[PDB]
Amino acid sequence: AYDRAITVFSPDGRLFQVEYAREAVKKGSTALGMKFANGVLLISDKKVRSRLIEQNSIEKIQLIDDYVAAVTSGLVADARVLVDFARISAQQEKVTYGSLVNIENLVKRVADQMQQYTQYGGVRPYGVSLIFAGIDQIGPRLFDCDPAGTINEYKATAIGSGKDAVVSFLEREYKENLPEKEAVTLGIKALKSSLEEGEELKAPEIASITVGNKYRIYDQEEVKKFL
Amino acid sequence: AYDRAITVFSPDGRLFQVEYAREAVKKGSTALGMKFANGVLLISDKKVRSRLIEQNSIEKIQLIDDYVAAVTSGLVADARVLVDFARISAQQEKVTYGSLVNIENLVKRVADQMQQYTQYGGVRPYGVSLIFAGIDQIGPRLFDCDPAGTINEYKATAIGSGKDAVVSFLEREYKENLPEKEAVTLGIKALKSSLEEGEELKAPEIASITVGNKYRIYDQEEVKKFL
Amino acid sequence: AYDRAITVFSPDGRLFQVEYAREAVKKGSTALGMKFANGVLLISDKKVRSRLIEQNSIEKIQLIDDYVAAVTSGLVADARVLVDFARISAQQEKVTYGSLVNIENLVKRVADQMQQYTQYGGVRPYGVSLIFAGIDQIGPRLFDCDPAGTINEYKATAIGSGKDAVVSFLEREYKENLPEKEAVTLGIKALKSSLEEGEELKAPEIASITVGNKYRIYDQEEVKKFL
Amino acid sequence: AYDRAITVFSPDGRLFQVEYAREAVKKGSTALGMKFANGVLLISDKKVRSRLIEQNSIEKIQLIDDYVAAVTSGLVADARVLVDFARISAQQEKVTYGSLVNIENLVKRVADQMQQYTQYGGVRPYGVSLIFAGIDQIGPRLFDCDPAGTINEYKATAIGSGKDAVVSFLEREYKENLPEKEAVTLGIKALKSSLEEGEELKAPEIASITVGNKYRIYDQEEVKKFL
Amino acid sequence: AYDRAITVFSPDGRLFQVEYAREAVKKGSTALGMKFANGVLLISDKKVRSRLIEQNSIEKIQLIDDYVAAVTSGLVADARVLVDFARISAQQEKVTYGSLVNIENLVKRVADQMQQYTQYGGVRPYGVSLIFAGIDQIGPRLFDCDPAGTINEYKATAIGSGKDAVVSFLEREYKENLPEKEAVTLGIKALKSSLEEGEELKAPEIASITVGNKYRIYDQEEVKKFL
Amino acid sequence: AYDRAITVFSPDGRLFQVEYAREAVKKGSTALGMKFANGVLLISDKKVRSRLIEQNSIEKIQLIDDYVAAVTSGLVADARVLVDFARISAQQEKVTYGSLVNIENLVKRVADQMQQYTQYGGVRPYGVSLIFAGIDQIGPRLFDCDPAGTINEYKATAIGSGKDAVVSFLEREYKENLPEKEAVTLGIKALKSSLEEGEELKAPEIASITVGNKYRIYDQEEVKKFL
Amino acid sequence: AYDRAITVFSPDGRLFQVEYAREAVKKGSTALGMKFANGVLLISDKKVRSRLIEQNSIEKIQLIDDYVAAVTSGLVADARVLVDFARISAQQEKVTYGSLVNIENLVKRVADQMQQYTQYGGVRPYGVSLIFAGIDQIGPRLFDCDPAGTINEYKATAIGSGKDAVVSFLEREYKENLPEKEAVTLGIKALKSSLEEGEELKAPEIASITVGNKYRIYDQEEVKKFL
Amino acid sequence: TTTVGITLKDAVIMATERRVTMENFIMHKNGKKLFQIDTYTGMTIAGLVGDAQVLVRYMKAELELYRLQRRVNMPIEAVATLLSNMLNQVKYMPYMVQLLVGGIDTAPHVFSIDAAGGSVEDIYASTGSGSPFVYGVLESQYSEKMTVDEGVDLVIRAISAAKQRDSASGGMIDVAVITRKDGYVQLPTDQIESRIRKLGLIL
Amino acid sequence: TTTVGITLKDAVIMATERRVTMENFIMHKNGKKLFQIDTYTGMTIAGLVGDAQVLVRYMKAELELYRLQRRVNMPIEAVATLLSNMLNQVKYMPYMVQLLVGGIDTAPHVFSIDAAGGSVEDIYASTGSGSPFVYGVLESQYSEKMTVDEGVDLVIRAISAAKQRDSASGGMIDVAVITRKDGYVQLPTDQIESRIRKLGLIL
Repeated sequence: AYDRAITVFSPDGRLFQVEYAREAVKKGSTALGMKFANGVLLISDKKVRSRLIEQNSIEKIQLIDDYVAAVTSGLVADARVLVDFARISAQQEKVTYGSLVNIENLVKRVADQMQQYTQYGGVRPYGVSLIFAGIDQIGPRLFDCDPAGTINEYKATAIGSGKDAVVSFLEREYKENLPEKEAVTLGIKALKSSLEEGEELKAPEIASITVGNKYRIYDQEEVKKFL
Repeated sequence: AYDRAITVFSPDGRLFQVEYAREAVKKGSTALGMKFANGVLLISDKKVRSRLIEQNSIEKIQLIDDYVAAVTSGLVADARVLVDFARISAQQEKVTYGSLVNIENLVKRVADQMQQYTQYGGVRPYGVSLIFAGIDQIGPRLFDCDPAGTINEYKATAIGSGKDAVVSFLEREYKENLPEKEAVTLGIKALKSSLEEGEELKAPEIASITVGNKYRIYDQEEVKKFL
Repeated sequence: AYDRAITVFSPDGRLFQVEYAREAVKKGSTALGMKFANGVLLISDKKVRSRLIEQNSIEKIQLIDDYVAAVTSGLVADARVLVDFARISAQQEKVTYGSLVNIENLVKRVADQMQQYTQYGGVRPYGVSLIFAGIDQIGPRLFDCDPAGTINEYKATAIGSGKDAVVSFLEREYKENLPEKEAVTLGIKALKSSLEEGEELKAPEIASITVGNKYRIYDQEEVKKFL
Repeated sequence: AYDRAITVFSPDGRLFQVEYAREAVKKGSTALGMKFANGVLLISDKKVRSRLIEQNSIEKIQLIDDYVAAVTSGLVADARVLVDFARISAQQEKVTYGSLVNIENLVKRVADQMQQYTQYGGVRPYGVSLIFAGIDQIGPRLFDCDPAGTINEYKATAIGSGKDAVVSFLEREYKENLPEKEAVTLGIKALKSSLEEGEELKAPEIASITVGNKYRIYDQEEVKKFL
Repeated sequence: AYDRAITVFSPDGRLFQVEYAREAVKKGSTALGMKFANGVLLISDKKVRSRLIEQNSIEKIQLIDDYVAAVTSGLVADARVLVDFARISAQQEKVTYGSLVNIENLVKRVADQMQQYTQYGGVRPYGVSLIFAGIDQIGPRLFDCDPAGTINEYKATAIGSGKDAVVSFLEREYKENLPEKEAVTLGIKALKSSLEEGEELKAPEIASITVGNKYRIYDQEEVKKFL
Repeated sequence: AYDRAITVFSPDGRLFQVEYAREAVKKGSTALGMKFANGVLLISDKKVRSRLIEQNSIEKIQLIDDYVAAVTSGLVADARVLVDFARISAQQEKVTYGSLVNIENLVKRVADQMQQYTQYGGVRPYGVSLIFAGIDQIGPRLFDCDPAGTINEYKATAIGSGKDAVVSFLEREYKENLPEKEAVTLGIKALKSSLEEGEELKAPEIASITVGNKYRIYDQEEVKKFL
Repeated sequence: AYDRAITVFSPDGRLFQVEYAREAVKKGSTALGMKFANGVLLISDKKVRSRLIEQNSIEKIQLIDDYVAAVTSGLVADARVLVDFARISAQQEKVTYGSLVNIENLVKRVADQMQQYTQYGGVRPYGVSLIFAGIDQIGPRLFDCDPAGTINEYKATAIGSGKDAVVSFLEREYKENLPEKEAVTLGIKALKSSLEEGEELKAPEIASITVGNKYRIYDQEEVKKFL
Repeated sequence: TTTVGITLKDAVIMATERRVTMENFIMHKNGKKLFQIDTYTGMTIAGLVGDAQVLVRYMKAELELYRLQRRVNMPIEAVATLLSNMLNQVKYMPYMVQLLVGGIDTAPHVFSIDAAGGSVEDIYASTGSGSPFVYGVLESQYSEKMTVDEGVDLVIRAISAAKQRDSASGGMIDVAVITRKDGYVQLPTDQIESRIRKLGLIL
Repeated sequence: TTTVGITLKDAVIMATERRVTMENFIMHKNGKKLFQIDTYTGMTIAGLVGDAQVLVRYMKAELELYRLQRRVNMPIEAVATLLSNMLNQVKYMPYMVQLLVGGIDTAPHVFSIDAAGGSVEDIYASTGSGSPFVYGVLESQYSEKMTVDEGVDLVIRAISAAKQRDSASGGMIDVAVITRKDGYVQLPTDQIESRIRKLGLIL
């Protein structure tokens, strides 16, 4: 009887509505990423859909800069509004400081925006989690921003329906500073071990950066190698 | 007990109210479109009504520019308010950039507008889906904007009550770069295979563009050829 | 349990509150109109009331210009507020463009106004339908604007409690370009065939325009001819 | 279950809350008026109360100008706020046009004010009806403004608990252009035939205007003549 | 089920919430006043309380000017906020017109303020009634302002728990133009006949004005005379 | 069913939500004060808590000026917000009039602030009562401001859980103009007779002013004398 | 039935919604601090999590200045928004007074911010408690700010799930002015005696200041000494 | 114009002249520049007529609201501080007025407030165009040991010298002595004519 | 006008003159330009009278609210920074005032704040029209090794030279020495007359 408003706590002190937005994230497809020896990558599962769909607009990974990128999971409408806000806040940070100096308060802009809607009535939260990754003045970054707004810097994570299984794998297998290829294949094995029995891993979009370089997205045949 | 407000999620994490606006779209008549060798078209089913109605104002297809056009399905009141907002946003984009440079953020204006109402209480969403199509600096475009706001670039789609059957047909029959006539007849067969048994396909409005040309709507006797 | 708020859809995806405003229209008396050879007319049934009432203020037909006019059905309070907004919007259109150039966006002003109240909570819709008719730069116009805001250009229509029976008659009897008198008598027969058995058609107000002329309302003895 | 909000229609399409404000009018005492040969009058029943009350402040009839006057029935608080708004709107009308040119849009100001509160939530309507009467550039005027806002020009009416019986009498007895005295005595008979058995008509306040003259209120002994 | 909001009428057409504020007035102690030969007085019952209370701040009678004064009954919080608003409005009237010219629209300021809160949701009315009394350009004034805002000019009244019994006494005993002393003793007898059996009338605060003079409050031993 | 909103009266005309804020005051510890021969004091019971607590911040008595001071009882959050508003209001009074001339409208500001929240929905009242005390241009002052806002000038009072027993004692024992020491010991006996059996009065904070002097708080060993 | 809104008191006069935010604090991990001979420290328990997490962003202790620091417990989203507001208010205090002169009204800014949301509907409180600690012009400070906003200056405290057990230990063991090392080991024993049986205290973050020095955080191997 | 306010032992005496111009062109031979602002204090007027009358209405309003709410008269430093705050809250659309409030609360005071809101006590003050003449005669003849009659004679001699030497000053002098015992009393015009005929200042 | 503020070993001495003009026309022979702004710091006034008094009221207000909330006196750099922020938040409708705050918190300070809000410490400062004369005598005679009596004698000699050489300066000098031990104490006028008669600055 308390899980109807965003502004009401429970006898334990729980915000169920925020947790239900977190459950809305859980119905999205798995997407992971980690940092390595000079740079970070991102991997995103895609169960291949309608060939009528232009493949340019089903990419869960999106470039918020030449030097920051992210991936979502959850509601597709809120997902796109969020990656839009990430882009616009990147441009505002870049115009007030000359450059995107640190990725951290780009994600703070996004995080405070997502947090505010978990507090006021007449508004629902965003049912999307976002994983940011890039290179700044400091180096490789990797965050995740959840519906409540909570951000945390990681060395590896996932989001989506697999997230527990992927972070369970990486929790006992990941070793830092892998050269890019070895890192990617570890992350592919991580993504593999989150599916159910009988499911074959289709082709996932994967993209990376190294320190001093720009972005690149591995095209489907460079992806096809690690199947 | 959660499908009463636009701002409440569910134990799965579902926004039922948004889904019921999507159900309100489903009660509208089928309208499809695809791109081809230098251009895009749109096809819209119309079960022919009262001859007292001036045919000029039952056209589901509407010109938002000489170089962008769209078609709706759902609530007719919200439908007209939406095609109005599409026109006004086309004019604002055209006055700030000198020309409608790319169709994408015209549809972003419309998409952000439709998304915002799926988030704040005291407002209901639009019960309409829109399919945009035209030529830009890039070339043939084809989008669909749903009640939640979600836009996707396609090579072929439908909306309305048939949508699943038409995308099911085009999902196994559509081949790109058809010369305009062959494309239209494929889309007519697509529209045919979405009706129920006994129903005869009446005359549907169909319109197209090619690269470097303006709009034209096939009049009823050029339409009458492909029956 | 969903027909209590203006902002909640149903498991089919229906807006019942809007439909109940449309039901409130249905309790008003029948009023019809059609265009003909150079011009349009309007006919409005009036069950004759108290002779204490000054007849100047029970006219369902109202002049919004010398060259646009309309008729209502539904709530009399909302009806008068609406014909006021139609007049004020006609004056605003006339001051920004020098003349009421086309009737269509006068009715767009009225339609957007009536639509907006079908979307925001804390506001109820207008329970009135309006039939506009006049001469513009294009020629004879004839619209109907319903509670949801939906406008459609017709060649003949009705509103009110008879509307289905009158449009049923006109749907099988109306032929365009009748000379004014023959048109009026067809519309009188249309209005006659919507009453119930035993009811005698009293004297209805009828008015018309021809291209290049102003308005005139047939007085009661010119009306008395076609009884 | 629908008669709780001002903004909800019913399966018939009824606004019960507005109808209950109209029921609140019905609990007020009867007040009538009519126009005659060059002028209009007003009659108002008063069941004589506490002699401690200064008679100056129980007058249901109130001068909104030297040349417009009115009478109320319903809630006494809303009644006084309404006659205040009528006075202030008369002054605003008189300052923007040099004079109260027509009584009609004084009553339009009052009517639009009373109508607006029958539409927005968080506001209740006025539970008062008002009968305006005066001389303008046109001549004798006589209106009634109800809780929903609906105004109508009459030649005779009443409001209050008797209203049906008085308009029933006047509907079969009133003849226009009576010389003032004969008109008043007809209206007194009208007011008489609305009481219940055993009730003796006490002294009612009655006031009138003729064309070119100002207001006057018949004092109690000029009233005492027609008992 | 309708007496929960300030903005909902009943099947009779009653505003119960306003009537319950009027019931909140009824819980306050009796206070009366009347005008006489050149001036007005006020009498207020006080069941004598804690001798720790400074007697300066339990006076139900309060000076709103040297030439207007009043007395309350009901909620003490709302009562004090109201006598504050009466004082501030007296000062605003005095600064815009040079002097408090007539007491009537001081009480109109207070009345419109108290009325407004009987109309908007999210606000409760004032549970206080006020009796104003003083000398103006016209002479002796005596009003009562109730929770709904309704003001009436009297020659004698009361408010509070006794109000019916006191106005019942004055309704059959009061004779105007009594010399001040005789008036006071009549009002004391009025106040006496409203108590219950066994209750002894303690010392009530009483104050008066005559035309051309200022205020004075009878001190406790001038009061003690009429016991 | 009426004690859920701050804006709803009851069939008696009671504001229960205000009364429940008054009940929230009753859960706070007892604090008393009285005026005497040239000055006022305040006494406040404190059941001695954690020695980890800096004693500087558990003082229920607080200096709002060198010449006004107060003590609270109720919610500690609202209590501190209130003593902050008292301080800021003292500073505003002191800057607009050069000095805190009279304590009374410092307490009027606090009173009006606390009253306003007992009237509007979407706001709860303050669950705190405050006892002000000091020296002004007039002399010794002593007020109490309750949740509804009601202020009263006293010669002695208490607030908190004992309040009835302490005012019961002072109601039959207090004699004015005691020399400071004798007054304090009377107030200590008052505070003693409000505890329950077995409870030993610990050390209470006590502070005073005399006319022409500033504040002082008796330290714990000057307090320890009167045990 | 009263624990659903932030603005409703109870038959005792309790604000349950505030208490449930206080319960939401109780689900966070224990964090303590105390002052000593020239300075203050803070200790915070951390059950060691995923080695994929960058340890820089799981620190419950956060530097709000070089000379003020704090630690949270409760909702992680609200926790971060709060430490952000503490930082921004420290900067505003530092720019208006040249330096953070006293820690107390930094915590007043944070406290008033947290209190305000316990009073207005449509907003929920913060489910976080904060412990501030630093050096000012006065010396070692140590506060705790709870969800209702209540601040208190201590010499030792905790927050979180252990809080009662830790303050129970410190309530019978803490002695002031310990040299830093001895103080830390006392606080470690305090933190140890709050766990459950079988749980081994992992490595907790601990940080301190002395008068005239800046901040330092003991790194994990200086922490590892006191295990 | 010329106003004067003199504080002596247990009384404070204020007087103005009565001539309003409003043009060059002396237009009103009988104005009103001395106002009773509360039961024990008054205010004089030496600036723009409209702004000054609005200031008098606001100060009568706030001091009567004060006496009604708190049931005690406002102190003289408090009313002059309030008047300074009012004149200084709007100084870039300012009131072109020179004020002089005087009264008695526990000691007789007279304060002088300029158009920017600077209030400062003095034992005698004066505002107006004919101010330096009354400052000359007050500097030469004023004594703090005077009685009320010697004070009001000094005041009449002062305003008479200002009327003789200044164009904007003129008309019949109205004088009002405010003391604690008798309250604010304004001398009748026949008594002021008697003092002028006694002092030999009539021609 | 002339004000002065001198910092020595364990005390800070401030003094003003007392003459207000407000016109050319010296109008008030006994003003008040030296204000006790908190229990251990004071403020002098050398600008527009109304704006300056409003600044004094606001600073008394904020520093008393400070001492009440935090139970410690505000530092001198903190009050001068607050005063600078107030004077610089509104500089295109500015306060035409030259301020000089001085006091002791752990060391004696005197700061000088202009009309645009620029605060800067100095060991001795002065504001006003007669400021360069007291800067001359302070530059020639000031020593940081002085006692409180030699400091207040230097201050009186300074303001006396400014009164002798400046028209807007004059009246009786009021001096207030603020030290940590005795707090803010203002010297009585008989003691200041005694110092003037001792130093030979009376005529």
